[PDB]
Amino acid sequence: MNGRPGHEPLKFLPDEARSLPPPKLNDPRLVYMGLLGYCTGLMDNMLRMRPVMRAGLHRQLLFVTSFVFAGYFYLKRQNYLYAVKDHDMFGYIKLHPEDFPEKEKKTYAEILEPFHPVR
Amino acid sequence: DGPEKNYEKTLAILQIESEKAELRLKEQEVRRLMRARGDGPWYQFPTPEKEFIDHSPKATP
Amino acid sequence: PFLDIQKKLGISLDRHFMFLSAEQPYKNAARCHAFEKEWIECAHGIGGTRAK
Amino acid sequence: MLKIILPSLMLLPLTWLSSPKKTWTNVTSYSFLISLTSLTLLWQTDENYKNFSNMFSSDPLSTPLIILTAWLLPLMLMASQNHLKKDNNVLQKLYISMLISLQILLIMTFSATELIMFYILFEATLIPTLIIITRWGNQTERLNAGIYFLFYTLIGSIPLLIALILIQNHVGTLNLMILSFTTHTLDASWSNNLLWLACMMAFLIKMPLYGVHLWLPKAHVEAPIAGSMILAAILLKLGSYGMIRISIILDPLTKYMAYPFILLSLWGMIMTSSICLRQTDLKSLIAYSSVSHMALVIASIMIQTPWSFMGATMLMIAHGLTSSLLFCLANSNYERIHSRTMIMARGLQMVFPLMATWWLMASLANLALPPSINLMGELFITMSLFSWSNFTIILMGINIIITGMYSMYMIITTQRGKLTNHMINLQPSHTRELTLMALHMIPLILLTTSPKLITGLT
Amino acid sequence: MPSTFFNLTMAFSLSLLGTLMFRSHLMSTLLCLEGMVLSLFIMTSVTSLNSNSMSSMPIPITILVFAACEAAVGLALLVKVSNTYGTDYVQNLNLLQ
Amino acid sequence: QWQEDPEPEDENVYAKNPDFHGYDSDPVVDVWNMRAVFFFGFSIVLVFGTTFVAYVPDYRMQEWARREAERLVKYREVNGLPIMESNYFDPSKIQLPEDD
Amino acid sequence: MNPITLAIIYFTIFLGPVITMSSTNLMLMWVGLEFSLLAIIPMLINKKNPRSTEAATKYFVTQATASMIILLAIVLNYKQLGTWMFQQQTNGLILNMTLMALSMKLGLAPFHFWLPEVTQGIPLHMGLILLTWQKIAPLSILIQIYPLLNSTIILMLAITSIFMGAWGGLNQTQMRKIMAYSSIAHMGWMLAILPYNPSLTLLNLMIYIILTAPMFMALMLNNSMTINSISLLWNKTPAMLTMISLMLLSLGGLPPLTGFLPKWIIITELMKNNCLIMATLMAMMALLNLFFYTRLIYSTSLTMFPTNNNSKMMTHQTKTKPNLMFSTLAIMSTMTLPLAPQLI
Amino acid sequence: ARQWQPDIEWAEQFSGAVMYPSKETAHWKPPPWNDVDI
Amino acid sequence: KRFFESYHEVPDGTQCHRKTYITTALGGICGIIGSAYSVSLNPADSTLEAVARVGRYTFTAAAIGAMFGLTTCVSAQVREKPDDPLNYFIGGCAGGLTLGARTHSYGTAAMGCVYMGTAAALFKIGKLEGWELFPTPKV
Amino acid sequence: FYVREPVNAKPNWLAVGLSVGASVFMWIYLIQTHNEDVLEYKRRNGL
Amino acid sequence: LFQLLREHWVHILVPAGFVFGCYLDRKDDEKLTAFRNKSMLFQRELRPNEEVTWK
Amino acid sequence: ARPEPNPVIEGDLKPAKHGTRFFFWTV
Ligand SMILES: CCCCCCCCCCCCCCCCCC(=O)OC[C@H](COP(=O)(O)OCCN)OC(=O)CCCCCCCCCCCCCCCCC
Ligand SMILES: CCCCCCCCCCCCCCCCCC(=O)OC[C@H](COP(=O)(O)OCCN)OC(=O)CCCCCCCCCCCCCCCCC
Repeated sequence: MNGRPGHEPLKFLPDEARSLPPPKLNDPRLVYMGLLGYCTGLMDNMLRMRPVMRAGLHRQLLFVTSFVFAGYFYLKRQNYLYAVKDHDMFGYIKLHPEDFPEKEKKTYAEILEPFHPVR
Repeated sequence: DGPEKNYEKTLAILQIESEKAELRLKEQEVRRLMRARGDGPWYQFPTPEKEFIDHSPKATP
Repeated sequence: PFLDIQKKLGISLDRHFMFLSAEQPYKNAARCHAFEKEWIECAHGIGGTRAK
Repeated sequence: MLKIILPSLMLLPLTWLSSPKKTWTNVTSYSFLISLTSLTLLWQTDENYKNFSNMFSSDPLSTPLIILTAWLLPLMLMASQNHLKKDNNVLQKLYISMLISLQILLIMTFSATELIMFYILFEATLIPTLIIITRWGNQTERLNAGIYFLFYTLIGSIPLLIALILIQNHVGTLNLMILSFTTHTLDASWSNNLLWLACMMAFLIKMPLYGVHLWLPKAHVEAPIAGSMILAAILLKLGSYGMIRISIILDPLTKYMAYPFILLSLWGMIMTSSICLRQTDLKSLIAYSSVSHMALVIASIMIQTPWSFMGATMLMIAHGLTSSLLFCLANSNYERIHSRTMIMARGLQMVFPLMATWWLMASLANLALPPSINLMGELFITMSLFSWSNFTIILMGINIIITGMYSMYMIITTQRGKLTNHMINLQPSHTRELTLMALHMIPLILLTTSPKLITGLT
Repeated sequence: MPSTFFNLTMAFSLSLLGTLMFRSHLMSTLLCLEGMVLSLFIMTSVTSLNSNSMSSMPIPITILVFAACEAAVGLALLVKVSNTYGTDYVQNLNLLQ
Repeated sequence: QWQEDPEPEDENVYAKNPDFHGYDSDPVVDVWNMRAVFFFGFSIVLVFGTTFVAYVPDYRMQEWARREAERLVKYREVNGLPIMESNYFDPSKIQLPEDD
Repeated sequence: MNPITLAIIYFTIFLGPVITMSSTNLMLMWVGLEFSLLAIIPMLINKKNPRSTEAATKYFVTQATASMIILLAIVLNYKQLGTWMFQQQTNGLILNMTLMALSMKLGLAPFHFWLPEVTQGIPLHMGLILLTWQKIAPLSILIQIYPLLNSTIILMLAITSIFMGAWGGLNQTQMRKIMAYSSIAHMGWMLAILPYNPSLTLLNLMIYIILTAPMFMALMLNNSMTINSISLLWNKTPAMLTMISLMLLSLGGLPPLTGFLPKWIIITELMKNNCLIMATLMAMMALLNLFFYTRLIYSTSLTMFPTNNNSKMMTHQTKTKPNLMFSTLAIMSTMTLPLAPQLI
Repeated sequence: ARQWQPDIEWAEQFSGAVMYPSKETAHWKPPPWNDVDI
Repeated sequence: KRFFESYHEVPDGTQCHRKTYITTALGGICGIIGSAYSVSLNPADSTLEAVARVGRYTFTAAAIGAMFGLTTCVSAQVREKPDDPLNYFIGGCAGGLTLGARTHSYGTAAMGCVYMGTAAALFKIGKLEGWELFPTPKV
Repeated sequence: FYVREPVNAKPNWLAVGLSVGASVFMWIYLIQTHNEDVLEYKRRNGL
Repeated sequence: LFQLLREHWVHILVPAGFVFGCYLDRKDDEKLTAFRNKSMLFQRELRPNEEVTWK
Repeated sequence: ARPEPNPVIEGDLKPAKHGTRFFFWTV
């Protein structure tokens, strides 16, 4: 969210995101982005009527390597955003404890859910 | 490998899914509270900069 | 705002003159300069939902 | 379960990369083995179901199907090697891939823990199917049939989307495991009475109910043989699998919110069975046979007694195999005859001796001959239905008499009587045609030996 | 001041009703359109003047400068229309149906 | 008339390739597209599969339960306990709503 | 166009939305809107065909009166709060007029009539700029006034646009007209979640831009403004038939493709906020949009329409390579549902 | 014997400025391909 | 506005007069609005012709308002069950029928009955279950 | 050959070198970022 | 060895999928290994020179 | 007196709990 204290007005990923683990380069997602990319490349060749797989082997690489590059640095952020969300969420649960009290359900022995018979 | 592996694997799958479920619901309650309360970092809508007030003599009371 | 290219660049082409208590030419304070100040130093750090 | 799936995906690279002449054998031979890896899931030496991983699971109800879904891809690719052998070498590799994606998607849908994973994959299967029906459909009306198949499923689908997102807010996760071990008891309000209908209706539509089944006769008529096999064997059963896993929640309402459907289905079973009695298009008759024998299933997944569910699981796997067998042999007559009309082509046994034996066994599977899983299935649904109300035997009793009549009429006016004088001479049977059949029935004989495996969750 | 502001505001609404109820010649509309800019210019200038808010007087004029060009564009379209039809009636602008 | 092709006849693939197996027109592809389909189809799925499925042991525990019953029936009968007591969850564990 | 003029105009058409987004002083937001109005009109009449002058004269009058209404809202605020910008205290009518005027600029629903007519009779390339780049500047104002605008007004604006957009699509066969009727519906989804989740408003925009920009560069590759024209795609350029198929079904909400996510998360957010009345009706007629999308699918791909003999001549001469980005956003659209968690 | 590819008549319907033409709605005839009027 | 709301305040099936009056007004209001859009766009040929259309649409809508109100109130009266979607459905059922007649079409009455009644029934359920429409953002 | 020669017959050797060379700069920055990142993560936290 | 012309290039595509598949399905286990041996029904105590119950 | 500033959630970021909790994404 915005208005959140310390917000970096135009930054991509604040250094606080250093604390989070870096995305493993083989993270399925980055690998997907790779395949997503290879396909873009192959598709291009097709729309431009070139041998689909045997052409632009340089481009093929630019694609598989552009998409992937983008991924690591995006996922690195989206990962941060989600991580901020917990910092923010968990904190509130405490700072305003009464509002999120810890319920204590009863062992089924005590609770008496009604039984609708199928018959 | 055995009955042991699936039983213990299924319990691990349930703990992740149970914990994910409790958190998803708590989010919805926290997000209801901060929107109306406005006492939390989310939903902190802006009001003009205090910074640009002119705190000067201004030849007037 | 939607894309804060102003804060980032540090420039202030659009914020210096948004309220009646902003710098008026020749330091001629406008009517209410007193209040708006009291309104907006109050609502600073407190979000709108609680500036209301 | 990523061996039943990843190796499957890799089929797509093989259909494309492989030589135009060798594309067919690489794909069919490999998915036969893909089915063999699928058989490993059957090794359940304990009640605890197999949760492979967070998103992928296989319990007794899904396992009997995942294997069928993997099994038919080989067969589908063997039944469509003839038509689709007149194509440009890039239309084929598209059809082969389309068939491959169906079981990739269907394997996952049947093997999915999160109910909305079911929805996304559930409604995706329409894309591959609509392409198979519309692009390669022989008749002028497939554009229409495709529309019917997309809208009836889609209008049902968006209510389920709203319902499942709704329960996620009400309970907090759409994970079938948890939803089962958690207290979700609807409260018989007027609204819940709507939720229940929202969740079941999308499943009830692709499982043709008497009210909304017009999509299936139209779709299978112009659909190519591979599409008709997929719709009857795996596609319609997607609706049944959904009703079994979704009614774990909405537990209290179906006690009284089912009457409408149950009566719709049992009366529907009689009328759908009967119109089979005078329908000139053979593919038309098999399709209505499919509606009636699936109307029995929605009347067992709603009575909800252990035996019903077990009967349902038996019948769904069994009828799936039988229907395809019938749709596959219907195609063999259609390709030599060149017309779907039942009245033409009389006397074939005189000229195609064996195909007629396959026709006879398929019909005996169609009607309930006793040492068959098909009968065990109906016998069980019949029992529970009787328990629900002793009167049910009357309606489930008019269907048995009618089912015998149309099943044998297909044999009597297609495979007996005097030979047709001189239709385009009917070339002898290919070995592919006969195997495609043998591959359907040899498993029907083997499963009937040990019915326990397809016995359902109950 | 409140009474005068009411009149100016209704002037803008009467000018609003005008531009949203065409009748024959377009030049009438564009003309009406301008009636609003005058009403906005007058109201902006009036409140700025009785709020002694001199920091804002720039706006009353920026409003006019942008409005003038806006109108320039509007009239060039108008001239373009009575060059292609020569009658400038909102009536013939219906080819796009 | 709008130009379009004249109906293509369907060939009697059995006229040439009198050994046609139904898979492809040229003969060698056909032979090698049935020698691999009967084999991978029947010879190592219907046979090796049925072998493996037959040997799945005590599927869904129903081979285990016919013994556990036998020792429970052995134990319950000899010690005089009821063979299938009539309440399963013991009454003592249950805390029935007291008032109602 | 003297390339200098091309630069000045294009700069303005681009400085126009950017000033709007960057500034906070509403006034400066208004002139950003004003510059966009002035810059777009020259390009709209580039052919200067009789249809074009009609287009611009409508676009201009609709845009101009809305611009004046937006200014009136800013002028009124200035007297209800000395500030030049909407605040919690703002009179409700002040915000409602702003909401109506910007929806007028977006042609969201009641004022939807101008958008199909303006889109017809302007080149396809400018049509893309009109439907996508022009739309971002008005919504940026709305995202800023997210908390203030009233829920009931936009909910009905949104439901109206879904209904009108879907109905308009079935009857229209003019391809460019069809693109406009989907944008009215997609705009309805964006505003529906505007008072709730603006991030989702933005997502439902980007995805619309990443879907529509490839779709239009497809329509112009063969410059076909007719479905009959796009139907002979199979002869003119066969490869784009595959992706044109998926992108159009992606524009509608069908589940495997990227297009489901915007509708899915908007529905999830509305149900989280309890609009299970509104969300349901929207999703249902959203299904009407796919019907006209698939009818086009039928003509262009699933069925092969007959072609003229001269088409063989156009196959002969070397085809114009489609743009590098057409390929990347075509796969970005239609194939990024597995990447949905990080997108939102 | 040929999956039925659409004939001229199936194509015809998609012409006309409106797919479902009603009364006084068929009056509309398709817009000029060049985007220029006489 | 305190007026229209009154419809809901008194228990259903009671004070039908008020119910019918209120329902008739809403329909009529919609009639005016509907005619207005129908006259603004797709204009008429003569002022009178259009005044007529306004009247036609207004009356037809007012009628479908009345019968809805009357049928639902009475159905509840006669049936004695105040809270039941069925009351409304019968009402919506009737309302559609009036529309069908005014349009002189049995078929319209068909769709009209089903669609219109269903909608009204849902309104009853909505009120009974406290469904919220156009809700404020509470996230 | 062709009466009208292709514009692409012999490769646009610039397009190779900025396509190949660009990608190899991407990796060497990407792989660098990761190991560098891993370290920052380790030291910033316990290890 | 990867004989070309669809000789072993392709024939090894699907098989390889299987291996990768098995590599992941045995990796999923590695992740879902809490309650490794902490389950109630199967909580035996580690036999001598055995690292973990189920791997 | 001005209104007390709202509290500050404090601490350091830790990888999100169970990650993105979007429907069915084990991610
Ligand atoms: C799996 C889910 C569904 C999948 C469908 C598609 C799968 C295709 C790919 C896999 C095919 C093989 C796997 C399925 C067949 C499994 C066969 C099997 O399980 O045989 C088990 C049987 C041992 O018997 P068992 O039940 O263990 O002992 C009972 C003790 N109370 O072992 C045997 O006895 C083997 C005997 C072989 C020959 C048996 C022939 C017996 C025929 C009896 C019926 C004859 C009349 C049938 C009439 C039918 C009319 C239609
Ligand atoms: C979730 C899955 C959803 C369903 C996925 C599969 C269906 C996708 C939707 C397809 C929609 C279009 C269907 C009809 C397309 C007709 C294409 C056609 O007629 O072929 C001509 C075209 C161009 O031809 P060219 O490659 O230049 O060479 C031949 C020159 N005449 O050549 C082609 O266009 C054919 C080759 C196109 C590129 C390859 C695409 C093959 C299909 C890949 C499916 C991948 C499915 C993955 C499923 C994963 C599930 C989780």
